[PDB]
Amino acid sequence: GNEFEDYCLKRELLMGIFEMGWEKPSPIQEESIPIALSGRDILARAKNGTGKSGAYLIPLLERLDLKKDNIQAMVIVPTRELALQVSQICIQVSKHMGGAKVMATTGGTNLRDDIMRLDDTVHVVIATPGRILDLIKKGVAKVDHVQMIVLDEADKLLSQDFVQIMEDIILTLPKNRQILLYSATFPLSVQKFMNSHLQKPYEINLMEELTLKGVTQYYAYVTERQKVHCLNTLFSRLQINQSIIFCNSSQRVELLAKKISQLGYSCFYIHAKMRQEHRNRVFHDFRNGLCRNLVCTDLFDIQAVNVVINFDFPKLAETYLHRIGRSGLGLAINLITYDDRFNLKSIEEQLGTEIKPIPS
Amino acid sequence: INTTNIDTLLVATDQTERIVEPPENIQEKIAFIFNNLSQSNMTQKVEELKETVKEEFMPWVSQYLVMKRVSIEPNFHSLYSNFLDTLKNPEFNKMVLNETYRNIKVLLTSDKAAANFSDRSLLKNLGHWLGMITLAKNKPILHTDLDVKSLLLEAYVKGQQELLYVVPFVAKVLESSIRSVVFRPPNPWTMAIMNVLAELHQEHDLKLNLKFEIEVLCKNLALDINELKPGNLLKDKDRLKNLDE
Amino acid sequence: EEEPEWFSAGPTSQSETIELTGF
Repeated sequence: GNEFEDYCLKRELLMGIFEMGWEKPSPIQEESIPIALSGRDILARAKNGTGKSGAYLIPLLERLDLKKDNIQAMVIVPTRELALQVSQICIQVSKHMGGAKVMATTGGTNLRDDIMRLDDTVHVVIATPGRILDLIKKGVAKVDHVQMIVLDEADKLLSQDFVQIMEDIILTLPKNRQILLYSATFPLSVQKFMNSHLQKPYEINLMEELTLKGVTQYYAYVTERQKVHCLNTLFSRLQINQSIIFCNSSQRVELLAKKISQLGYSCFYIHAKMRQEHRNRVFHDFRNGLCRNLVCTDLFDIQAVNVVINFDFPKLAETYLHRIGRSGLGLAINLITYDDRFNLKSIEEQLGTEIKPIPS
Repeated sequence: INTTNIDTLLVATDQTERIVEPPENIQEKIAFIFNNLSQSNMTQKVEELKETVKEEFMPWVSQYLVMKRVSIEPNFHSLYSNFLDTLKNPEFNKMVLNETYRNIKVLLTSDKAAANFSDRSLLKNLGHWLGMITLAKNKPILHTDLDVKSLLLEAYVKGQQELLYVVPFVAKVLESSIRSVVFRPPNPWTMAIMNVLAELHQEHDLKLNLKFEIEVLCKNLALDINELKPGNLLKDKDRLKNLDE
Repeated sequence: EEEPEWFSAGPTSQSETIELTGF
């Protein structure tokens, strides 16, 4: 059916799903889980950032036999950040299963230490392509019991520099391995890989788009000189759990952040003219609730964020959509100078939406 | 030998999610209408198609229009575009747009070694059409539908044969930006794409006819190619380091 | 380029509040 209980998972795994607060299957979960449970390969078109993990980790965990100390399932991802995210979700979902071991290994984890780690039981490996192939070829990661492999964001896994690495990985695995493949896009390389390796895959085309539905949108006619005063008013009236305040330049981000800080606001800031590692650190602290508001440029999923402020109104309708759209939040407020008035109506039309005058 | 061969698109369709095929006679009336469409009878042909084609045959009509007409009849792109404007059916418009994207990607992701002679043209034509029914009508080309800038970066990496297909395609799409109140220079979306083309243009070994494409496009967009601001997006990307995650 | 009007000629207190209108 369409309830988690319908999939007849182990009670331990369902308890894991319950404790995640996952009440009803998402559409990608509804489409992926019963087919993957049967053993069929999957070919899925889903956007990046879509909650694919929640779909494929469940049948992966259901497939495990914890009476065996062997690696039995692998998830291959193109970035260190996705590896961390997926392994965390996997560790939480499986926390009732009694002895299930999940390990993440990337170019960003220490190779010596990871090798020592693989001396002990590991059932599930989450990894970047380069690191896991290196580990398999060194004999450290033994993969003759792997019965399932997931490829997440397969287009990035199968780009020019990586296609052979992925091919080599696949050739070390039991020929009958179940494959679950997820991708936003389907270049020739992914098409080739598909044809060679996937076996009559179940096809899923679940492309959730960014939408404005459910987002209340307002604008306020303001001069540039008045913008912080207007911000003062907003943050003295709304209930803000967390907010994101977008500006159109790195210079404006810093100046604003430093200004409102001096005025007693809680904020971090992030923009283009910073080291990436610094950027990641700040964003991670914002997510963990160490400030209330993030001031930033366009660089982009944080549940606590209930208000987005466009302190500078964007030039492009697509930028606007990325700033306040959601896949499937609360309030968006636009500060509009005279010179923004054209883009306001234009972006409104392009996106087929409504941005109402703010209530007094 | 055949300038209008669309077999590449037809074979790809025989593997798309099969749709509702109208009866042969409704199929025949649709062909008649599009064969005989002109500026002088457009309003009547719109009423004709409405009184003839049931709603469930709409997907097939968008497929017929895009694959079999628009792909090989660039001289009537304005006509078919104006037909969309007269029909005023937003759902049909999205089917047409989706089908446009679908056929474009079929050609972009085809193995060029096995391409038909006509495929370069089919892609240029569909590109020209895409710009006309999006940018020229002040509607964005969303990166989640087609990532034009990335397409150029990716083609650069694959080589000259890929660039031979991709660069004229991008030029045809961008021609409509100059007729767009929203997307004409200096719109940031248009300019980012133009700055990547300028970078391409700087490549000493980029084929001359591709340098020509970019320079003609510049003139059509009233841009001084020397005032563009190419960066290092082509180089850049430490591909060796990136192998380590 | 230049330094913003709201940084230089901005408020020196959070209580400096203006009316909100889209009119």
